[PDB]
Amino acid sequence: STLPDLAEQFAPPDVAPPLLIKLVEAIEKKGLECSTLYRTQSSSNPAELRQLLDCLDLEMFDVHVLADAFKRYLLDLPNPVIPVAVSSELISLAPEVQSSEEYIQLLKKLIESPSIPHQYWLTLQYLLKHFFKLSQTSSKNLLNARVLSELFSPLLFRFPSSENTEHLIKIIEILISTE
Amino acid sequence: STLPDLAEQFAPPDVAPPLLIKLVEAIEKKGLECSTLYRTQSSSNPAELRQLLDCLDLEMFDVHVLADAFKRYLLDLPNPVIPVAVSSELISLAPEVQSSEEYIQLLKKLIESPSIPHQYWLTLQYLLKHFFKLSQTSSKNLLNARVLSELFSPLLFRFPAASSENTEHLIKIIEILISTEW
Repeated sequence: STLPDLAEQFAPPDVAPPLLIKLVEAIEKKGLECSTLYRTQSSSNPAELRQLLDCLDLEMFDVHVLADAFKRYLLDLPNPVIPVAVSSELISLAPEVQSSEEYIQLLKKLIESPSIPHQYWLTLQYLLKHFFKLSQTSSKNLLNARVLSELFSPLLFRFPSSENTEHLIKIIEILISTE
Repeated sequence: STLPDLAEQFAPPDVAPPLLIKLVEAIEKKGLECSTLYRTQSSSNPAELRQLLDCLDLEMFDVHVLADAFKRYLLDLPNPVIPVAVSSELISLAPEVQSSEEYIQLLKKLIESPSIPHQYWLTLQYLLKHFFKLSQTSSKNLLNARVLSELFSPLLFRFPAASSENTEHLIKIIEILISTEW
């Protein structure tokens, strides 16, 4: 697993990692209306998917393989899209905080910290925009913000169930809806 | 006071921050043989030097202003080229770690940590290449690797520490890394 850090894959003024852009654009070209997108088991194994995340046009691949490589990419980032410091803070507040708007404002403040490269928040925004675009054909693909949040929150936060973890999933659900 | 983190200023396959490349190339074009390069102050103050670290072609500036803006850049980085995580570990090493080679081996392992983006080590290497190129016209500019390490180690590490046999060891590895570039 040689996937570089998000901060090593691109820098401002680019808006997202180029590999993630290739994946997302190919998936939206081929899979926007697919009623099992991102919910189907992997026909390929991790080693083969990793091969794909090095090398040529991603439209040539089966869309269910692209969706798996997308998941593989989020799992192989050496640090997750939402860093563990951020997750740890949000989780340790949950008995005491319940306001979703407060968690959301705090997620933005934590992830835009000077100690965290801006690439992390830029990537999260690119992901949220993808997830939101999927949710606009949810009558066909069955992916609304809530389902997208249950699928991807564990890959974004990198967590394997309290009222806490539920609060993280709800944050992502609201963040997808309000784009 | 602005200046983004090294890891936001560029990314692989670029080898260094674009602003730092402009500074180093202009300084080497105009000052390679200058016998007081980096050892004299210019008239400009930090606010004026920071002003320069935004806007023209840097070859237009006085070479002593460029040299001061270089120092200003290393000082205004939100984290130093060699992060405090790395310095804290290197300073904690025992006298039984007598070995310059071991200090260097530990610097490389710690700075290439997954917690530290590759941009930090890449910038350090770009700087070492500059310093090495300076030490090769030492017969004219009077700079050897050891003096370049005494001048720039406090800017690369940015570390308040009493002058110990540890800090002597940090100055020493920078000295060695400058010489062993080519």
